[PDB]
Order: sequence, then C-alpha cells, then structure tokens
Amino acid sequence: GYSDRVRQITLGNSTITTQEAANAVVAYGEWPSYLDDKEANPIDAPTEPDVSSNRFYTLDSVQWKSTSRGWWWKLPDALKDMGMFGQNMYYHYLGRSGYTVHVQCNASKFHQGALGVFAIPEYVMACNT
Amino acid sequence: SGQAVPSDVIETRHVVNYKTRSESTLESFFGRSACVTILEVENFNATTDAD
Ligand SMILES: [Ca+2]
Ligand SMILES: [Ca+2]
Repeated sequence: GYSDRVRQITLGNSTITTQEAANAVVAYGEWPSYLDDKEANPIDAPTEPDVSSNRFYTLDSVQWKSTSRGWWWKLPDALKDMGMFGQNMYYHYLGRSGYTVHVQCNASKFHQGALGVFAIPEYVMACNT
Repeated sequence: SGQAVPSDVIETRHVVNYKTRSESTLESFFGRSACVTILEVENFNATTDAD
C-alpha cells in the first residue's frame, strides 16, 4: 500500500500531501537538529519558537512558460516576512534554522517538461557591472 | 573589582568552553625576538681620529 509517490508532511498547524512524489532528499544525509552545548557559542538562553515558526509558509506562485529561464530564492530571506518566523528572525541578532522545502508543479499526462530543483549552500551570484 | 558573571544576571544556556589562554601566558607574550638597537660600523682606510 505504501509508496515512494505518496507522502504527508506535518509541521506545526500545517500539512502537505502529495500523490506523485519521487522519494525525498535529506541534504548531505543529515536531518536538522538543535545546537548542542558542546558546539554552542552565544551564551544567552536561546528562544526556540517551535510550532509558532516551524511550519509551512507558501510563497507567491510563479508561472512556468515555454520561455521561462528559471527562478531563485535565498533562505532565510524568502521567509523574512512570514508570520512569527519573521518576527523571531528580526527581534534577534542571531538565528539558525533547517528547512523542509516543498516545490509543487502539476500538469497532465499530455504535458512535458523538467525542472531541476537545487539547494545551494552559500549561493553567491555575479554582479551586473 | 566587580566579580559577577553572566549567569548571575541573565538566563544562560550551557556552553562548553574548549578555548584556552595559551597565547597570553608570559612565555607566549614575550616569546619573540624584538629589535632593541641598530649599530653601525665601517671598514676603510681611516686617516683622521673621527674616521
Ligand atoms: Ca519555546
Ligand atoms: Ca541566571
């Protein structure tokens, strides 16, 4: 019954379903985690907002056309205005976060096309002068 | 002098400190060859007291 194509993800008060997935990637084979005392740096007791901020935020959609060349976002920038995550981000000097990224694009059995979806550490880009 | 540390006046997490004061021991602070003077000498056929 269970399938590589069918998945549910629940975080906080939010749930995603998909019926045509292709497994899931865990970047570098490592699930996110909290910061251990033996690797810690700032010494103040941290804020861990948990369900208020660790939940799915849906960005404005973009349109894929035959002429589209692609899209980029940065993180945590893309979520800076998102609910309590954004508030916790901006009220503090320091923050760390992992992510579940879920990219959604359905069509039909008669459409064709392929999107590469990449998560890039330190995605530094060229300037235009 | 004042003695209080952060745990006395704020809520703190546990942080293990592995860092050491190795480079501020007196031996480390003074462990350098420092120039203390510049002397001059010459070699030539001297025909006066000054030379
Ligand atoms: Ca909390
Ligand atoms: Ca305290």
